Amino acid sequence: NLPEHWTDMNHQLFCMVQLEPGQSEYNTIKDKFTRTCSSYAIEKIERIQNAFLWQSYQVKKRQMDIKNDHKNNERLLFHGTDADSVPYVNQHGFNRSCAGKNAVSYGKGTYFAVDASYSAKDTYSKPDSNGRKHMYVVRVLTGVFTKGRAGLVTPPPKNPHNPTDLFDSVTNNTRSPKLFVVFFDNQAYPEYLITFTA
Amino acid sequence: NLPEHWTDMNHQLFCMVQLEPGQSEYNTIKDKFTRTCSSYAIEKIERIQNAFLWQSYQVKKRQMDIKNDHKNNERLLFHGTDADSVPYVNQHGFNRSCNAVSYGKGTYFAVDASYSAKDTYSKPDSNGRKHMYVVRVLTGVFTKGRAGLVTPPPKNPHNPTDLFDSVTNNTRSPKLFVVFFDNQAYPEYLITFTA
Ligand SMILES: NC(=O)c1ccc(OCC2CCCCC2)cc1
Repeated sequence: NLPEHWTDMNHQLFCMVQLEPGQSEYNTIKDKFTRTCSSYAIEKIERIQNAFLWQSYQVKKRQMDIKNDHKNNERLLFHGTDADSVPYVNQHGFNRSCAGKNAVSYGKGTYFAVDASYSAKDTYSKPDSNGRKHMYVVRVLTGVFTKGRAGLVTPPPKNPHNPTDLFDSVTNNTRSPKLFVVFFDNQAYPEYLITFTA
Repeated sequence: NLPEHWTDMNHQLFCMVQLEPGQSEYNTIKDKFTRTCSSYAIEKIERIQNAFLWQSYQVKKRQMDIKNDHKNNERLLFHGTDADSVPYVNQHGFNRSCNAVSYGKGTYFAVDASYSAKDTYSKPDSNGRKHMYVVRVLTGVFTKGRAGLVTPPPKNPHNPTDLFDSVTNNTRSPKLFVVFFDNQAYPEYLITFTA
């Protein structure tokens, strides 16, 4: 059930795995980050191996793939957060109940950025006492999306006469999406933690 | 792995199935309600067959059974709600983001149907129709709740991420439980009733 290239956790449910520079797995994340954050420097990249979060996320992905009748439902996005939140996110993922109000709100949910530069703002990846900034790389089930609105506590219906048949996520702009908001647990898998500095 | 007692859905993933009165299943669910709501009038009882919600719930159950190293994590509880919320709950289950929240910002479930039968929860529509779910809830290991909780407290302040599974008003003699995560509750039956 767990991915075959994960480290053997021998009966453990959770591990953070430090990646090596020069491995394709490290370099792809570094390249994705540096595309918009070349003024910052990466300290380390850790692969998050969380068996329970993976299981629940992969069930939601299978369900969305069935429902939407295509496999274009997942995006790899960024999430900047404070040092105090990292232990919780590593273990329990992204909790909308703990989410900050975004400077431009498209709904009351968890925000994920297309560009690492957005998540790199001190407002999100708050520097800790040692000047370390923290950004997740996240598999997000964006699915079918529409432009959000500040009042949303769930994605809006696709059709106002069928209020329970929802968009999967919302965005700031459907033609040029730069942020996505999700409103349900296990719709986002924290896959890598980037620790970085100025 | 859909439950044996579900009825065939012709390759669909969601069905509300009206129960036959006088058959074992209807009688069992009716008895749980009449223990405390014998003065009410039951119009019908529906089995909620929601394959996706069941799947996500059973994954959480298996995880909680592993974490707690036992299978005593599930309780059958009641949830009263308004008619306008019923379609949402049938399809999507319980959402903490959707009354007093004295034990935390989660979804509330009653031990007694009589508590859920209060008009504040099971709001009567035009014709006096009231709605109450019978819910499978992963209460697991619980502690006393308090106002402002967004998740259950930690079991020990020394491991802040190892949480209680739910909170209650009273650990010795609980009358309500609050859960704070999606897919910790499966709406199993919908009772439509009047006072
Ligand atoms: N929807 C329901 O059925 C339900 C709703 C609320 C509930 O307890 C809430 C109160 C909060 C103040 C102290 C006593 C308990 C139990 C069940």
